[PDB]
Amino acid sequence: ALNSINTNAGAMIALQNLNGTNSELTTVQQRINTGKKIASAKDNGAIWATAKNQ
Amino acid sequence: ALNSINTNAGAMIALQNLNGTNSELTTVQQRINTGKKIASAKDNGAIWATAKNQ
Repeated sequence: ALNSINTNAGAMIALQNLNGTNSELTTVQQRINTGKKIASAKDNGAIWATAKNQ
Repeated sequence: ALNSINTNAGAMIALQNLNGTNSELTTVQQRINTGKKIASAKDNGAIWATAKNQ
């Protein structure tokens, strides 16, 4: 309503973008800790299985 | 990956060439200790057998 005192979409959208950035930071920190792109089976299943077998 | 922290091919290839040189040194030192090219039956079987019989 642009004057509503019960809600505001700006805060929700700002929250969503902040959480997106936090998830990206999680991924990069994982990449740094392990030293490789595909560490677990969640990153990429096909390539992970291939590397294990190889 | 040229920045991988888990592996590097340069070290492996350097190792392989170093081991090749070490094997060559083994052969030359054998040649010096015994005083002859074909000492054992591993050097050359045909010529070694010929020399024994002769």
